[PDB]
Amino acid sequence: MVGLIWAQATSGVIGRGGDIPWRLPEDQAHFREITMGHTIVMGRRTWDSLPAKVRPLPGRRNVVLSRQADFMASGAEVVGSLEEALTSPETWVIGGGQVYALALPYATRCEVTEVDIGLPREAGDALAPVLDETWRGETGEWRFSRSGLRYRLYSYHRS
Amino acid sequence: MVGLIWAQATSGVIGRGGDIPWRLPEDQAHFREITMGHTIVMGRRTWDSLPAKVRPLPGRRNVVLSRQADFMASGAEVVGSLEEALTSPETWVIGGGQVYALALPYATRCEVTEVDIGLPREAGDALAPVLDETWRGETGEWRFSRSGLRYRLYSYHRS
Ligand SMILES: NC(=O)C1=CN([C@@H]2O[C@H](COP(=O)(O)OP(=O)(O)OC[C@H]3O[C@@H](n4cnc5c(N)ncnc54)[C@H](OP(=O)(O)O)[C@@H]3O)[C@@H](O)[C@H]2O)C=CC1
Ligand SMILES: NC(=O)C1=CN([C@@H]2O[C@H](COP(=O)(O)OP(=O)(O)OC[C@H]3O[C@@H](n4cnc5c(N)ncnc54)[C@H](OP(=O)(O)O)[C@@H]3O)[C@@H](O)[C@H]2O)C=CC1
Ligand SMILES: COC(=O)c1ccc(-c2nc(N)nc(N)c2C#CC2CC2)cc1
Ligand SMILES: COC(=O)c1ccc(-c2nc(N)nc(N)c2C#CC2CC2)cc1
Ligand SMILES: [Co+2]
Ligand SMILES: [Co+2]
Repeated sequence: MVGLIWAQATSGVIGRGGDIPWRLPEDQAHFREITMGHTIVMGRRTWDSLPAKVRPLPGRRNVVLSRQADFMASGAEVVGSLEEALTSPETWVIGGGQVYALALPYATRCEVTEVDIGLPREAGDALAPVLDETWRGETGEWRFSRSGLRYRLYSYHRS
Repeated sequence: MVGLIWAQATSGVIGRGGDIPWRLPEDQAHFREITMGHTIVMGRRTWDSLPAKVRPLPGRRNVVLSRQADFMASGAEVVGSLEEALTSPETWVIGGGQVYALALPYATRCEVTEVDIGLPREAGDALAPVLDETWRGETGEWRFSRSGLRYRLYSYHRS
């Protein structure tokens, strides 16, 4: 099983300047729970976005996508194509914008956190993929974070 | 991944007299979306609750738990232990109360339809399993069924 997990503002922005322009702790917990134990796949830039003291993510099979055949990620597997990374019974593609688009045709589930911030899209922003109607998606309600930001969860599936 | 999917009253009742004191088409669609294509594991009583006109459920691997080594379920596999059914990548335990409690230690997901029906428990009822605190759950909106009862969906998850 290949799943996609991401947090987005309403506008679809997921990343900017190698960072995530917000802090929503509830989403981090949600992310940790859904990924823990399983294989996680990320783009090389997203691997670069993590301080060395926080990578690899504990308890998961860290895999990095890069087209550099020689690229080292200390503590993760480096593959040159998704299917080399997808190897895994349950695999979760954890970002970023480039990888999500590459993987979506192989995914059956998308776990979406939507953050109620008016964050407009700027050139070079990383974006969430847009999910059509073939994704049956079950809408949560607008929860209130201890960070101060309104948020809600979506669970998408297509058979 | 071992999943549990069930519909319950607010009281925890899931079956009574070998069947279900409600019918929500919205919940049937929800069920088919989550189970379609995968292995479904059901107790023999639940298999008996399906007309032969409706079983096996199309497009899924139908598995029945029974202690009768000769029990015959036309269109399904009959297994005498639960671990036998777990060979497929995604397995959904679809009832009833006995099999739910047998499967809970293998489960990381629970897809719950909660029906707003004042249905007090009585002896003989089948019951939804009890979820300890290791289960975190995303509560849904009270939706409106065309049957006239409100409902809402839960997804419980644990690593
Ligand atoms: N909000 C969220 O939920 C998340 C947000 N983010 C944010 O996303 C942003 C980065 O995302 P993005 O900018 O899209 O960069 P990515 O994280 O998408 O990684 C892009 C890299 O992936 C590799 N790659 C892409 N396609 C392929 C392929 N077909 N085969 C092999 N390797 C490939 C390349 O590595 P190389 O250059 O080595 O070839 C490319 O540089 C950051 O700001 C980060 O914080 C990240 C994760 C989650
Ligand atoms: N609302 C919902 O979402 C659902 C409700 N239901 C309802 O639940 C009720 C049935 O649930 P329940 O009454 O608990 O009966 P079950 O559906 O749990 O089937 C029980 C049967 O499973 C087999 N079984 C149980 N434990 C084992 C074991 N350890 N090893 C091997 N075989 C085993 C036995 O088959 P044998 O006797 O042949 O050994 C037993 O009779 C019905 O009312 C049904 O409609 C059903 C599904 C979903
Ligand atoms: C301090 O902020 C955090 O620690 C934090 C922020 C966001 C997420 C998150 N959340 C959802 N829903 N999907 C995702 N793919 C990610 C991610 C990620 C990556 C690290 C590579 C997790 C943790
Ligand atoms: C005409 O439709 C129906 O009779 C009907 C549709 C759906 C369910 C249902 N619903 C949720 N949420 N979980 C479940 N495990 C099940 C189940 C079951 C099975 C007996 C096979 C029940 C009955
Ligand atoms: Co599915
Ligand atoms: Co999991």
